[PDB]
Amino acid sequence: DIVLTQSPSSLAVSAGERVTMSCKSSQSLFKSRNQKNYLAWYQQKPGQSPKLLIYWASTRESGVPDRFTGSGSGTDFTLTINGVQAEDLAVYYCKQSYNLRTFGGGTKLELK
Amino acid sequence: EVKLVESGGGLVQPGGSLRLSCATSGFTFTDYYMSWVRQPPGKALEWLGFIRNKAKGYTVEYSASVKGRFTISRDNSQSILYLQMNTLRAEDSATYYCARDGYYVDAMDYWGQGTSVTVSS
Ligand SMILES: O=C(O)[C@@]1(O)C[C@@H](O)[C@@H](O)[C@@H]([C@H](O)CO)O1
Repeated sequence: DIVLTQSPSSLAVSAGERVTMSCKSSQSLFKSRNQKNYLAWYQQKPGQSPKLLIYWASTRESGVPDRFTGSGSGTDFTLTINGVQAEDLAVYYCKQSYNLRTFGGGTKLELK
Repeated sequence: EVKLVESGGGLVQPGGSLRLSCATSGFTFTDYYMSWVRQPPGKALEWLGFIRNKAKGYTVEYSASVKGRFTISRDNSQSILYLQMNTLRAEDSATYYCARDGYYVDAMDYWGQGTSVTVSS
């Protein structure tokens, strides 16, 4: 019953600044076979359908801007947004795909 | 161009049944998995389960939360995903997203616009 805790719950910030957010896992999400961390980050703008940002912990999906950087391995992961734009306002979920799938509670980003 | 279109949402009452549909296109349907993720209004996302692809045998998996009540099937020919729901409990209510899954990126790289389900007496 993998449990993904994201920190913080919410965080507001002014545009252009650098933010981080934590993803913490119950079990190690590391596969020793292909040596991949089975974790993905998902962006969801208000009232819109979620969007894959990153997979395998650090691999940025096609089209996603460079300012989105994912890191960490095992049980500890973080999502870093260097220079937050207005378009970034949205809830961010980390998800374990190590065994089936499980989403975290999400970290909501605000832009004031 | 990848397209995922869900449908079959609306008001229902608990214990009843509801059939959610999700049309696809712009990619080889049978090459990928297909998951169902839901999000209760004002809450987080929830993975209900997926249905594997051709190489795996189109077998299905479910989260403990919906295992037994819900059942997932696909129609390779028309490339349409389905979610057969049973006993629409009060906490079953939410927007239902079908997505494109697999063991390639091990993530849902394409999502639909979702279909809203509201349970009212
Ligand atoms: O359930 C699967 O068939 C699947 O292959 C999905 C993959 O994303 C991966 O999670 C895999 C497990 O890691 C076990 O190999 O299960």
